Amino acid sequence: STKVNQERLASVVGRALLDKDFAAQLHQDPEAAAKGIGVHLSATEVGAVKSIDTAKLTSAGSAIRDKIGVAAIFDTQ
Amino acid sequence: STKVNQERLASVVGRALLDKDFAAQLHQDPEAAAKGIGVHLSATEVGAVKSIDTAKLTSAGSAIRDKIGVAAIFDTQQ
Repeated sequence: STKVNQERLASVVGRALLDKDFAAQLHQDPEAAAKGIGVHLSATEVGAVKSIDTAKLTSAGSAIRDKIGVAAIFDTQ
Repeated sequence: STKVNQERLASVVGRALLDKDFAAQLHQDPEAAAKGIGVHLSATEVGAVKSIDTAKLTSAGSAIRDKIGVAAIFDTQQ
């Protein structure tokens, strides 16, 4: 689609919710951050991602970030 | 992976950030909400998803929800 590839956008903003360092990189430099994980944001998607307030995302994400991080380190197959 | 399939989890919580109604279905009934979009959450991922406060997620996502919603309706192919 031209403006919204909603599954690729979900991968990007979902990672931001799950990853404070990625969220911050994405807020500072969205097209480049998303390219680094293999996603192309349209100019529509870049402006939408910039409308995510980092403090508000941290407030929403801080609990799940902690819980998924502890699980990830020694995760098995 | 047993506990964390991080790309599938990102698809799920990313959709929640972008979709108030999905976020609410996921909070109420996480395993079934995720199955509905073809994701299997581990019990670890279910407890993790339950730790997303709906009001806090709405606060974080209200602006991007509005902006993506208006763009999506008449979106074209390239």
